[PDB]
Amino acid sequence: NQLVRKPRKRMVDKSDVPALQNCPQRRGVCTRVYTTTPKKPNSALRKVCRVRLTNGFEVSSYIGGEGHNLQEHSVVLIRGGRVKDLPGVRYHTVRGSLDTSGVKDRKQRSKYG
Amino acid sequence: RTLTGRVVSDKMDKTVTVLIERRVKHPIYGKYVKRSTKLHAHDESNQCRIGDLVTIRETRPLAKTKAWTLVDIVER
Amino acid sequence: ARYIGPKCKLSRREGTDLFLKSGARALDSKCKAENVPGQHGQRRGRLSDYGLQLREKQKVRRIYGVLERQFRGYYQEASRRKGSTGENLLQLLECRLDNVVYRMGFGSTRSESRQLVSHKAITVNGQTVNIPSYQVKAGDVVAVREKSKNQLRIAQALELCGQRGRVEWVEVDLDKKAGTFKSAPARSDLSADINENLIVELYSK
Amino acid sequence: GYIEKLVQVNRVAKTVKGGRIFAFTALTVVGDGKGRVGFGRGKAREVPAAIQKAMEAARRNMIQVDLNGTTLQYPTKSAHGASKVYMQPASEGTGIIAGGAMRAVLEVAGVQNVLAKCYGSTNPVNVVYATFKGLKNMQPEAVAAKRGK
Amino acid sequence: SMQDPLADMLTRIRNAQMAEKTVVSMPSSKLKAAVAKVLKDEGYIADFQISSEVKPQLSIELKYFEGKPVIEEVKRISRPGLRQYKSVEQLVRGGLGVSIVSTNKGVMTDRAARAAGVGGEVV
Amino acid sequence: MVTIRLARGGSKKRPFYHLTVTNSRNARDGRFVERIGFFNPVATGGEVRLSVDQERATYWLGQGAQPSERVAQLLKDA
RNA sequence: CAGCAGUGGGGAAUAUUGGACAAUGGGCGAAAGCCUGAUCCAGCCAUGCCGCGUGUGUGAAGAAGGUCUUCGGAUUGUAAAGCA
RNA sequence: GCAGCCGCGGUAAUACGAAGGGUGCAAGCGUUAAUCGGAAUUACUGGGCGUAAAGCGCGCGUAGGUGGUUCAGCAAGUUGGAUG
Repeated sequence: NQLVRKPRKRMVDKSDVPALQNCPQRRGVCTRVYTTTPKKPNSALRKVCRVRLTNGFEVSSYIGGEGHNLQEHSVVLIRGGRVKDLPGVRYHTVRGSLDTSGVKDRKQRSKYG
Repeated sequence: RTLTGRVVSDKMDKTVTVLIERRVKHPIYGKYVKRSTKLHAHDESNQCRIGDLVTIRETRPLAKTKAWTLVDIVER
Repeated sequence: ARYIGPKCKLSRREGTDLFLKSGARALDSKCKAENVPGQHGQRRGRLSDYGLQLREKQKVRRIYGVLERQFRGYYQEASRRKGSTGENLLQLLECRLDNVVYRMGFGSTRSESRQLVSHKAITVNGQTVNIPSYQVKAGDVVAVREKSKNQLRIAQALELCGQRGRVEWVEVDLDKKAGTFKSAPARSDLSADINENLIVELYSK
Repeated sequence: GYIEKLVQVNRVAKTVKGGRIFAFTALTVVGDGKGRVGFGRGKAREVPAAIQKAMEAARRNMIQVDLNGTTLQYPTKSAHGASKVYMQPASEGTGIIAGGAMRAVLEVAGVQNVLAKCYGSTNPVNVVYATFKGLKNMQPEAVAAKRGK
Repeated sequence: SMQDPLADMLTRIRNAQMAEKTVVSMPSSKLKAAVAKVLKDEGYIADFQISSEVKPQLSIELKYFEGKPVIEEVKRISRPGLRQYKSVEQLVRGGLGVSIVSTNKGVMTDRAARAAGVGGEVV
Repeated sequence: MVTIRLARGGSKKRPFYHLTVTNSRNARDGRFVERIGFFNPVATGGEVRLSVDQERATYWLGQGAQPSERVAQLLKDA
């Protein structure tokens, strides 16, 4: 009777990947490439790329190589996925629309001897 | 062939307005709720009164928004 | 899809024979066997449920030669048919055409009963079936096509019919090399090393 | 009971002047596959000395479960604390489609057609009491209503 | 106000099965307090004896069926929306003593053709 | 014209027809009035070749429906 | 071209400026037929889904190459290079 | 440098990057995105509100929701069957 006069409304769940609006990947251009420091238990010098996505959105993506060359105006593809240490990043630069290099041998996303 | 309602308006010339109450079951909670229909009928003898219990059948549309007619006054 | 490669390294794992070998003998002597496959298998521990549920699915699946694409569909046609899905899983693996060429005995083991049906040597009812998944029906001939009869490893494979034990749900005329799939087995005609219901235990986790 | 079965083992602790003194707690079910089940809790400083005490206390406090023969008797519901347990019968080909702490108690009672589900709390020491009270409180023919049905 | 009288039967019964009270008296009404006849035909006997002239109070003679009572859970009533108007989709708990039914013609359970109402189980 | 014609079911190189009664203005795979029985050009043992249900084909030929030219040369198989 | 094929463009991303009216439609015709990018078909693409494909029911000859000493042992553990 | 969570890494690293050697599942295999499930985490089935979130500061009252008991009629809800 209380349920009949207003029913139970379900709560919507927002995306935790706001940019790339329901897309798997979405390319942008690197605004700035830099390093920032992890959250309190961890310590490293981890390479980020602030990218301006082609939606007009402007997010920070992670570069998960063992050394990269995204040189300050590159044309990366990003994909979803948070990096728990870096506070306020939500994306990964995929490794293979620009550069892949190294040894990796325990691969993707990699190179192929 | 027949609906049965209480007259809720008389104020139009040759037109009466009935409320037809039906108790439908709620589609998800199952409570039987009252649920209303406010039709316009045609009383050409202009003789139904506010509060009459009348019977109406369906005819061809006599005006815009008026496509039921008066059959028979049940009680008063 | 087929598993190919090393078949010595298969049988250490689960434990038994599993009949995946090369000639006229038995199980386990010339490949120095007492131990485990793995990175170091010289000390053990914890032989319990989930990893033994996954031994039990993967012991059956290396006898018969399915991959898990076909094998999970065999779980479907067990749970679709009525009653005793653990035995339904094994009757479906025993009506299989390269399995029956083994169970008739015209083939050496299943992985040369797979490769013998596939090169169009087996006929079922006067035709050619070369799918090693063709489910055979109760009362089908499973004969041999008359271009592969004088190739001697067909006949040389017929001798462990007597030495592996009689299967005793076929009959097989060795003169024309023509079997008859008499009926499907039930779960007393199958070996007891397998635990039929521990694959049903490995379904919803 | 001879088909014993451990459910959960927990490393619990206590603080003194020196620091955390530890003790292990094991919850273990003991049955016979025919309608006899107890459950037992025990504590010790070492793991197997506490499992033994959980075996020991589960061989006393056992209960005759009035089953129908490989299924439950009727769809039932029980609850101890915030843990709530629904159990029913199944037909003949089903197994134990319950899970966790209800899977052990409804294995060593010799039922194998359950279709049980637990709501509320999933803490296994109260899920075990809540399965134990559903099983202790059934009766197929021991209705005292003086009828044949 | 008091505006569900046969859930007041099933509660006066239940609270006295929860005590060890011998008799429950209550000022209840016609055929849906011959719910009490159904409940103590299929079940047991009572005297049950609706007995006055102008305050006709009925007196269930509850009895205690060896050790602990046979009413474990009763209520399951409808009053608004809480409800059974079924067409057989009605209760089957053990398939036993099933569920009092309260509608158009006669209070019964599970024997004739169909037509549900409401009540609740002996056990 | 109301017409009686064949509709393609089946698959690639394995045709299968339906003997629909349609509007002759509709598409040949949708919106029929009835289906009187099938026709199967790649039938083999156990599969019928036509099931052409001559009590409703008599109704529609009574109502003035046109067989096409193959449906006309498949009601000559009676 | 919000007909078919194809372009530039956007984008994470989605094909061939193909063949034939032979079938089943549809359109005119009295018919012959003439039309039909409907359709039936061929291209391309693991995009799905299903099936299939990579010789022996054996034997130390325990080759090397890969090792640790558990310096004998574990490791390729009823394998090959021969074959009917 | 890893990582979906717990978290790993500060000198013997089963968590990072490797030939001593293999568990998957296979013309696939992985990770992104989305969808429902597990979620009894919007609870109709099927939840809560002393202290965890949650009883309006309290009245009075309009719509509404609901309503004691008996006999009768009625037949809208209810129920059964038939037909479309």
